[PDB]
Amino acid sequence: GYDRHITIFSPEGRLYQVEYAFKATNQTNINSLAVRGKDCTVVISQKKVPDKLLDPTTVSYIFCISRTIGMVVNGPIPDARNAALRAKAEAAEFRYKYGYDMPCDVLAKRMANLSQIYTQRAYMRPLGVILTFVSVDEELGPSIYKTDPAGYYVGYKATATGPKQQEITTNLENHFKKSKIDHINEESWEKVVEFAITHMIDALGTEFSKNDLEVGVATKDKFFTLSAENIEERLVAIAEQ
Amino acid sequence: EFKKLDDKPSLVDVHLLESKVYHKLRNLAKSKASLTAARTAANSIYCPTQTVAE
Amino acid sequence: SDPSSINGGIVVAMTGKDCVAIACDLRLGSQSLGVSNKFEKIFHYGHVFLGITGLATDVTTLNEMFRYKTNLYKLKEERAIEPETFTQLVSSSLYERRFGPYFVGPVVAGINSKSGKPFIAGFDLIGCIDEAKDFIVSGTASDQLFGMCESLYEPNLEPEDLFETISQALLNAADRDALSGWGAVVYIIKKDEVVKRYLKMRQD
Amino acid sequence: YDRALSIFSPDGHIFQVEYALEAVKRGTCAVGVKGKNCVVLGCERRSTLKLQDTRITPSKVSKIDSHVVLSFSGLNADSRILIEKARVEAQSHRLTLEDPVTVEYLTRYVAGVQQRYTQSGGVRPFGVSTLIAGFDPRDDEPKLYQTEPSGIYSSWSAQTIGRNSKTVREFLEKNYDRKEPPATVEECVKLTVRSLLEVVQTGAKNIEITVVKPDSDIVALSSEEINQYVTQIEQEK
Amino acid sequence: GSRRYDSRTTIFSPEGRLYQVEYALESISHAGTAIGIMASDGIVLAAERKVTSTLLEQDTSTEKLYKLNDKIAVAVAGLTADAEILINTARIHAQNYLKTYNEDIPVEILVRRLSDIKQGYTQHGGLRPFGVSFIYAGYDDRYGYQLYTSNPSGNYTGWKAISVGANTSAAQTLLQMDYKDDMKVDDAIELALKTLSKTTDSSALTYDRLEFATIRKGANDGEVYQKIFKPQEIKDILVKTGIT
Amino acid sequence: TDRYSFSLTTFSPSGKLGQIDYALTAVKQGVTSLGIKATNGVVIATEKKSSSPLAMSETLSKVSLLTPDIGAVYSGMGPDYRVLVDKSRKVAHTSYKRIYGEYPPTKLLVSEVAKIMQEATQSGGVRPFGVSLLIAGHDEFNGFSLYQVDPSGSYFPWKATAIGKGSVAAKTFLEKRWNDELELEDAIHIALLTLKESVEGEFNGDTIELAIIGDENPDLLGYTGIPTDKGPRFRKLTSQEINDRLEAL
Amino acid sequence: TTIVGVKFNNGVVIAADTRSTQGPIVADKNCAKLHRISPKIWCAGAGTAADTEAVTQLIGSNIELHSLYTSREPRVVSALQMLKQHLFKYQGHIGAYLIVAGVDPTGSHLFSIHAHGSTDVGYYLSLGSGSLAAMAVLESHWKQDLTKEEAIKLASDAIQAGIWNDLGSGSNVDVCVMEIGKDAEYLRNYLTPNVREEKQKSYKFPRGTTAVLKESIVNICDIQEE
Repeated sequence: GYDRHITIFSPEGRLYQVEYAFKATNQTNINSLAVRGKDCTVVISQKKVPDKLLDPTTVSYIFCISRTIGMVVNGPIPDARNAALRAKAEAAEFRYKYGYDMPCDVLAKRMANLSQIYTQRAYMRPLGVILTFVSVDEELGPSIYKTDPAGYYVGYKATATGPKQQEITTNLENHFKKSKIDHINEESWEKVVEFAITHMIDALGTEFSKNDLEVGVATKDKFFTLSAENIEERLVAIAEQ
Repeated sequence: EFKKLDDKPSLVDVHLLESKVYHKLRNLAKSKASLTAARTAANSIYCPTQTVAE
Repeated sequence: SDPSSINGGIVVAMTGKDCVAIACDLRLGSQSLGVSNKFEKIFHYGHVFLGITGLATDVTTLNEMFRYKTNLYKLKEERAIEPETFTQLVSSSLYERRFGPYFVGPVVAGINSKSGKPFIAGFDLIGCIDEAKDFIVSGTASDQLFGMCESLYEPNLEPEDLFETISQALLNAADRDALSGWGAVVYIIKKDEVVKRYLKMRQD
Repeated sequence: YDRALSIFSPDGHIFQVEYALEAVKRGTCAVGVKGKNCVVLGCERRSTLKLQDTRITPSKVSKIDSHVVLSFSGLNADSRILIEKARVEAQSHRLTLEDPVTVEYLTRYVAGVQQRYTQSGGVRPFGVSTLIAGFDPRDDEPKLYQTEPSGIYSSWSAQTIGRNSKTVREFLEKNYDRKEPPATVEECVKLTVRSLLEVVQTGAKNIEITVVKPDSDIVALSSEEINQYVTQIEQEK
Repeated sequence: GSRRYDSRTTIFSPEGRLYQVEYALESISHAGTAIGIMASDGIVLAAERKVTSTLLEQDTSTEKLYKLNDKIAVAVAGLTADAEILINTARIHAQNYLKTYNEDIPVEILVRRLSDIKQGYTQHGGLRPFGVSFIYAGYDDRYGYQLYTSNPSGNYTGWKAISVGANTSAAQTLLQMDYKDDMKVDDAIELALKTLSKTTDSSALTYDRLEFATIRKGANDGEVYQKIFKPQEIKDILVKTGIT
Repeated sequence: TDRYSFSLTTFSPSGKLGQIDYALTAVKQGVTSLGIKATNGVVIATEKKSSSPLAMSETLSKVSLLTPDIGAVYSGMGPDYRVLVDKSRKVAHTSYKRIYGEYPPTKLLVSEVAKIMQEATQSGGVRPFGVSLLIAGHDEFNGFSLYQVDPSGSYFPWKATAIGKGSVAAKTFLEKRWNDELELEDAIHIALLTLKESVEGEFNGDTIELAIIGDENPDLLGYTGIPTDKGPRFRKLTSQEINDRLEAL
Repeated sequence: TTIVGVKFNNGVVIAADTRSTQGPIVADKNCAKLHRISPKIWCAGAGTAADTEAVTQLIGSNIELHSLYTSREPRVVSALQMLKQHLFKYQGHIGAYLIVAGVDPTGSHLFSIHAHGSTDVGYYLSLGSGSLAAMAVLESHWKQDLTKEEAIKLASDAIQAGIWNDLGSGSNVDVCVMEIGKDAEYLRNYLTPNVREEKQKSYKFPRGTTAVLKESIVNICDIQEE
């Protein structure tokens, strides 16, 4: 009856309403690749704009939730904004009541808990976005925590998201198999961008441009994004590798 | 006497030893029969491992 | 003037060794008139004994309040309350009315029956947990008691000796107090038995 | 909550009010007959069952006021809620207006409890109909009212509700006259015993009789008293 | 929206009958047997658990027997989960009565209060009622020992001997033949065990699956001692009455 | 508007509350967990699993601390435990650490979390948490205790029990392996060996999560020079420690 | 009481005394008033005893939850902030005077809070009644950066001058030395300046020196047996 139309349990014990949320985040066809450097965390994501009449600069999916913590969104942009707004509010609040800015771990856990509550309520629809939170914390180092629409999250050595993310997994797996460590041993953050772009080309078979890329880098104690001019320096630097 | 008090891993061994004795008496009808008794009292595979090997 | 000193009266509690003893007076009046010698100040829950001094309305309202809570503990846990958790409980429930505060001094006295260990604690107003293991004094003639109490006492007593000391401390404080001198009760509290002994006292 | 459990029907009805009245039909039978000097409410008890202590088992007649009695038919869960609200109201009248409540006032009050949940959503009406009877202070006029879960009330010279109310009512057409009620208290009492002995039967075990006499005189006639009345009617008949 | 997924859960049927209450009585028939017998010196409450296992600790369990107040305990027959709410409501209510009148709650008052909650839930809110039936053993000064059954609709009925839960009919019929008003607590203990051996919810009745409790005025000075017997004290009485 | 107050959990005509039966299915889809009560400690154990090889399982906890002396472990849904662990810690503080100044008894804590379950099956807009919890602990008034919290809103004490997809088999394992006297050391060795048959992947100490409510550790006390207080009786075992107990099989 | 706190390189020391006062009346000879927000965040309380204890207990719960969400040791600054807000919403009605000292993986800190919500920084903070007296000793003999061996002596000497020049302080000096890399050492009774000198008599009497009107057993050590 309503075991697939609201968030109540079925005879299977599996919530069909929740499953549908994960079947809408891959329909925007945005891939992400996120790697932990030795001093940084770099995340690159697709930014396919097929129109002359959309301004590509304002088409974005990397939202700065703290000054140190970036968030990259795979899935629909209404739900992205709502989850960004809520996350920013909480991160500010944490500074206010605990006297230091919210960790990546706990910010992930907080959105995770709200996602469960949104699938507890039968009239509230969960936010159907996969959120990757990249940072460099001083108590956790370079970190990636990835929350999902259900309310599950875990840490990561590296992670990918999108429909074609299995291909990305193959590259990352080889990289950390050979190195025998959970991060990239590269001490320049710029070259971790260069590496990330290389494996994106390998995985998807797609040759990238500066207007198909959007790059976020968390270094120690600051988060910035590269502009398309800076991303072009990296694309020229692939030829110099 | 301990048919009444049978659940013991210790009383599986009774049935096994009994098999080993009927074996050496060269009758394998009652050895088999007392193999079969041991099997019932170790319906369990959670009886001590040494017993199981035997 | 202050709510506490209108209704006055005194409570002494003293540890023994493998015993405790709490004592009070039965006098309770308003102003200078003594009303009754038919109200005792000491109540009990399981093996903890509570004497409570100060304003009368808040004596009897906290009597019921304490009772209510220790009913919930007894039935829930299926064991009696320990004198040390009766203390935190007394403290918390005083400090909820922070504003319009209670106008009493609860004294907790018992024996933790899982070490045989003697236990006393004091209170005034909104909280404040007074650790002693000698004596606890309370009431408006707390100064008469505190003097008597230090001098008489000697570390460790048998119950037989403890009756003389604690009584003697109550006896001379109560008749140098205007608001005590009608009646007195002394509970000698063993962990095998409780002997309650009414004292004869001179008229104040 | 405000999601309708009472909603208008295309028949000009609400379904649950119709259902409510069938819930009272399945209930036990209460008869009301008023004399010229008494009200008598006798009711069927389900005390046939063994291993039952009737001292601690609820009665089917509960006094709300010193001179106002209430009997009920339908659900027994529902009825107690009406009996509690009625009592609280009765003491309120003494507080602010003085005097106990009139019978008519209580009749209107119980009716207004049913009324509220008929119109509002998120609530179902009760399945309980009452016979409210008694005297007013400084009055020897017997009052016999019936309230029903519709939210309507009506006065009656005699009335019956509960199971086989049609059968008892038909009996009362010939055994009760509008012009002439039972002259004495005793003939009123025996008439109510006589009406119960149709359907209820089965000794004085299941037969109850409560008599209220003018200005707060409530006496309940025990089974022994009832047995005497039953035997006389049986022999005469 | 909101009205879309509601089916009007609590309403009358054409017979007048409340769907959820009818359904509730079925789920109490799933739950184990609980019997109460009122002696002329106490009340015996005896219940057979709806769960037993060799890994289940049943030696600290008191999953059916719960004390509401010092003179009133209940046995439970129905959903344990649902019952837990009413049990702590009862404790609050009894303590509230003690706070305001400085007198112990009569058995009638406490039962009536719980009954009102159950009625209320079908009356408004669309709430399911509590699907439990309790047998209240209680002492009061005025009516002495009082025995009561409550049903999930929210109505209470007095008794002398009664059974709820599984095998209500079978237990009742045996009680009718054996019950007498000259019975003592001693006699009532023996009757309860025998009735449970004929209404057993498997093929065996054991001490470890028996919860047992009395309220006896045999405590000195006319005082009432509630004793909830441990399973090894039940075992002692199991050999006494000759069940084993 | 809102009009969700009609209970989602309701009686069926064949009896039983339908919604919690559904929720119990989800517990037997989840990971397997078990708990053995020894006479000198309690051990609780569960299996760590991952949906990616690039997921870290050292950032993944499925045994969590409620109070220093009482730990919990689940089987069921990940999300539903995630929210409910926080609420368990919170009610432990509000109802016994601000009233009686100490950590609650194991009996007390279990009851309170069963009320949180109960009221998530009462009223609309809330369906149950689809987890069963084993809450092992130690209090000073009843010693060691092992409980099992049901999605029903009830609990049961056990001598040894298991929950999860492989519960039925695991409890038959513990039935012969339990005895009146046991050691905590041997309890661990049983628990790992049983969870060997309920793990289909790796069986390292990095992928097997083990925690004891053994005895106090005064190095986890965080302070010294108070002899009255006793350190955390709970102690989660690091991966290396778990590997030592794997060699002790 | 009075509270000294000494921040130095290796850790932080916090010291306060055990004498309980209720007005000019000395309620207790011994009663410690060093409280634990966290294992590693010890504070001590001055001013009204009940207003310090009641809020270290309450935020003591909050910070424990906070710790259980991060799965890491709580920061020092967290405790201060929790207190600041709580005092401010009553408008300085609560009379908590706390010195919050602590070690954590960020390092040693020492802060103070006043009843109204004011928070100050320092390398040496002092508060309470004997603030004035404790400070005097400190400022001659101190240099920046000291060892715990040097500091515990220094801390301690300052609480003494609260005993002999202020009456609101007295009795034994209790100290908690919270070191980096170690658990915190609550060295209770480091210094006992004074005890009560032993008198010449015992005032132990035979029975009957107390006058008795009757006696009767009242038990609650059983709930009555059959």
